[PDB]
Amino acid sequence: PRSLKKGVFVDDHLLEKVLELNAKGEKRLIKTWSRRSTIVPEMVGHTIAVYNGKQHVPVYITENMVGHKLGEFAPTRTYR
Amino acid sequence: ARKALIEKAKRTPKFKVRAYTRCVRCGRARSVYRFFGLCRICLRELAHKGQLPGVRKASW
Amino acid sequence: ARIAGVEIPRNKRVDVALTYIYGIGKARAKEALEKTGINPATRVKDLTEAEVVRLREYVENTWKLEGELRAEVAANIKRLMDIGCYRGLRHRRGLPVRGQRTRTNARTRKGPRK
Amino acid sequence: GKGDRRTRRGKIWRGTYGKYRPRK
Amino acid sequence: GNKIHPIGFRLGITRDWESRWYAGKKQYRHLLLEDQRIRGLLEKELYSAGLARVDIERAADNVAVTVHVAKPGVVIGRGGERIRVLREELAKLTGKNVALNVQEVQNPNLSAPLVAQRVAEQIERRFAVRRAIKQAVQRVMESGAKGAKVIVSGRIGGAEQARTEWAAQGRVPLHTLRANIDYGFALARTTYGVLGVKAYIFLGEV
Amino acid sequence: ARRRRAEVRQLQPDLVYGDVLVTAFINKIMRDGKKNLAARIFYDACKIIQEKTGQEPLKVFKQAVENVKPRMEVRSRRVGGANYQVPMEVSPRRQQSLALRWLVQAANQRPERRAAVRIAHELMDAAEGKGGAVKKKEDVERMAEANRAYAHYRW
Amino acid sequence: EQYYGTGRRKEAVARVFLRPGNGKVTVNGQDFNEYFQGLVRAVAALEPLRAVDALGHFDAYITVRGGGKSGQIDAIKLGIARALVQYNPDYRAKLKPLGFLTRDARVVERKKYGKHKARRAPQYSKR
Amino acid sequence: KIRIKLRGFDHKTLDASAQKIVEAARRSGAQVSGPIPLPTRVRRFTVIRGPFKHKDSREHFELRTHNRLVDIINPNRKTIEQLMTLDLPTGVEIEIKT
RNA sequence: CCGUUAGUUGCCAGCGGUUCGGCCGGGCACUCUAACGGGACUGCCCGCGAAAGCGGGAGGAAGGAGGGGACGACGUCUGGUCAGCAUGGCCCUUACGGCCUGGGCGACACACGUGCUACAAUGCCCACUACAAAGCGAUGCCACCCGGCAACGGGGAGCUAAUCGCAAAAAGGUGGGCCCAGUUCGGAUUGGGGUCUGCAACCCGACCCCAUGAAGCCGGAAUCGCUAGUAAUCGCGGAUCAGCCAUGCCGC
Repeated sequence: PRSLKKGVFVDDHLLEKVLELNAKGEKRLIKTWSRRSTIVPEMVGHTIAVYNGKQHVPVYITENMVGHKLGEFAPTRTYR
Repeated sequence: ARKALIEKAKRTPKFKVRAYTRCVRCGRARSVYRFFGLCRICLRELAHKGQLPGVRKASW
Repeated sequence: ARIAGVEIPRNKRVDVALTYIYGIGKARAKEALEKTGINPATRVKDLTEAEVVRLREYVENTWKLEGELRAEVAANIKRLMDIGCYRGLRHRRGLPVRGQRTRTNARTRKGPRK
Repeated sequence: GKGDRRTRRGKIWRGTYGKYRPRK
Repeated sequence: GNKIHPIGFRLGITRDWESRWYAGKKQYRHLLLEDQRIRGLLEKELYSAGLARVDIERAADNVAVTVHVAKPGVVIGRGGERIRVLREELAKLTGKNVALNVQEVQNPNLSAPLVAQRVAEQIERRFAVRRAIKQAVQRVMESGAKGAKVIVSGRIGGAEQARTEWAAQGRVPLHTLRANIDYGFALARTTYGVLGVKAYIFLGEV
Repeated sequence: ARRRRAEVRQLQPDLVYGDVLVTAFINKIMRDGKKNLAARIFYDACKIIQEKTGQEPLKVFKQAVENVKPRMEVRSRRVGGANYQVPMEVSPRRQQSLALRWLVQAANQRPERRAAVRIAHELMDAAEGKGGAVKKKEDVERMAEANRAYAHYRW
Repeated sequence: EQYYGTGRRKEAVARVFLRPGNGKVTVNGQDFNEYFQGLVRAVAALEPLRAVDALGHFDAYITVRGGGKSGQIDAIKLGIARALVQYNPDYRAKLKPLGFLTRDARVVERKKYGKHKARRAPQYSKR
Repeated sequence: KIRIKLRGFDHKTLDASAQKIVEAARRSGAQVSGPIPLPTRVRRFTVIRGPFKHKDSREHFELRTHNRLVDIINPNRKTIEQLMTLDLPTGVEIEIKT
């Protein structure tokens, strides 16, 4: 767990922030933007704002679901 | 006359992801191939005139 | 030959056998017919245990499929369905996970016309 | 069919070789 | 509401590629690009002596540039001043200067475009536009021609309600792809907006 | 045809029997063009002929033909405030073309699991007097004509 | 001692060349029904031989290829015939009838404003 | 031995070019090597004629390259000036190699 | 349809070398190919006819205006044309205008539109076999061998582009698997592997492979396309293009 990918790739755009900041711990949601990522390792258990198109909902990630193409962790429509 | 967007050339791809195609004549970034770099129209029409080198009408 | 889900292969080669089992058939019959080592030409009606046991055995730990296919399919689909992921999102309702577009055309999962 | 994707018809259409047609 | 372009009608027949040159892949485009910067700032500054056409030729790195008018005076300038700020300024758009090639024609009656810019501007000044095409045509073919077929479109020099008008003398088979003819249209200043004009003089052909 | 017949285009005989009937028929078997497999089944079937039945393919083709080719049938006329069902002499040209098709089709109907099998099956049965195709024929036939009184109306 | 006959049509080129010999045919390589695999197509490049008989006294060499099997086969046929032209340049009542005359002029013409099959305009619906 | 390519637009430019070069360099080279054409290459393009929505108003035309590969044998000095400075067309260009 | 010019493509119609792939030389006529003019003007023989011209026949590359292209005349429709460009006027402005971070125009109980693939054995499955075509490829098509269940990853050669990179054209051919079930069909959707343009690809991508494999066994009242190389069917490329939902459009 979570590696799999290594290092916890995040398309730099989200990787740079993920790293080092992972130092003083968290503070949560860092309103992510290029979810083109393939979330990974350390990304296990944190909060970031997933641009659902017009909003920055706050997402919290967990173990076995961390590393996967960022996008699909924040919905983007609204039917029924 | 869409002046405010004649930024297409400052390129600043700033992540290749943005610099975008276009028609040199009638702007229109819609259908703007290359060798011509025109809107199917600015294009085809000025061609029509013909002051657009050699290229000639089709037949067959 | 009685294997896992009693997927007995009739007048068909080995490959044509497994394909008759859970998550088997195309692509699956090839791998099975290769290991078990048998002429895909065989009609399947005399698979001597002496040879069936060989492929039948190794076809347990690393193969399932059978009363296990759901595992990697049920367990692997339980995670994404528990996290704010996306892979399971498309399934968070009844549309098409793979694609697709929604709104119009997608009864394949949604259900029947309404 | 062309959507069988995997085998024959499949790659025939995909325009893809691979596990069902060497690159020649 | 269709009918093909009076030049396309011409192509490999009567009249061809004003800007005469070649190039090929990865370059012809921009090549012509600068060409329009040309013809544009061109006709722009010198619509002055009522130019009439521009043939920018390229058989090599230079850019011919034989533009045509029938107004030589203000054209070359009292002595040759004009052709100076002109051909010089040239470099400004892509260097590779060119010999400022001045071509004047023989009679603005064979010159449909020109006559159009004409009766057009007239309508600017504000007056009997139907008369305008009637006679304009009249003479335009008259002083030798094989037909003057003219038309004017949009905002009939008046009426809140726009309209069309036309008239012709002789022959003008715009059809017969091979008709060798001269076609022109003029912009339409009048505060009506855009109310375009067109006229076609048949240039024999037999 | 806006006024002119617009002729019955002619086919170059068989590439296995130098025969017009052959060719037309194989086209009928045919599909997607596949002149190949078309003529193919044509043949394998012929194999049924020679094999399953001593008697020759020539004679069987011909007999089946004589059997399925129609004769007298009906269409109606909307001439007098009405359309009555009137019969007429089912012209040769057609008789052929369609008793032809017909056959091919009913053949399609047949059982077996192999096309040559079908062709055989029917063609033979037809030549004889036993089957879907030609039987359907008799049907169109006698069926047609019931509207006898109407016939005298002329088609 | 030599008679050339060219036959081509619809982008398939079958250049047939015959010379005193027997009954062999080099289809730019192999022989007749060798190249015309189970092809009832074989018989196509020999009718111009049936013309005035004998399919065993002449050596058959052909440069044929292009479009594909059939087209090229037939092309081959008309060609052989022309070879016949060369040989007996006084064969009307044989080379014309079951004879020949020009290519064919009938190749999948063109698609234009859509409808692909140059006729196949998109079908309607239900209004 | 010299190879050449005059790739042109006009179907008279390649003519004036190959003509002057093969006939004039016919008092110099090996008399030249016939302006071998080349399957004039074609590039087609179609576009909507009725501006905006009209999957039917279009039509098309094309741009292409006609090719003339003149060529002269026997690098016999003199040749270099029966073409290299005795040329006359305009719608192509002097491509020389060996 | 034919001769005219010419031959780095193509001939050998006649060899010689043959490394026998047309590899080398050689021959320009034949197939090739741009280019040139000639080729039914109802002109001639037979019908009919005051006439135009249709009808019969030979000649042949073919008429019956050769099959295929472009050409759509006068107006209709106040049709379409806000954001194609142009435009008269109108409104507008710390903003109905500018840039940026995300969403979104791909939200669904539903209806209709145009196409995809499908129920199969005159087929599917596998292996081996036999041939276009008009286009396309520079910082690009991408040679063979190395990593290769696979997507792809590398070395890496070519051209400089009728000779070099794209390309494996498929249905056709021969045997082989299956013998008619929801099947090897079908491949949804959810079963897996990877390839890749792109940062990033949740939403909002293409692909290979792993598991899963649903509906359907030609579809109501009804409604469509198409005079012959055409109908049908099978394929190749093309601009938009670092990836692309292209099953759409175009050309063959």
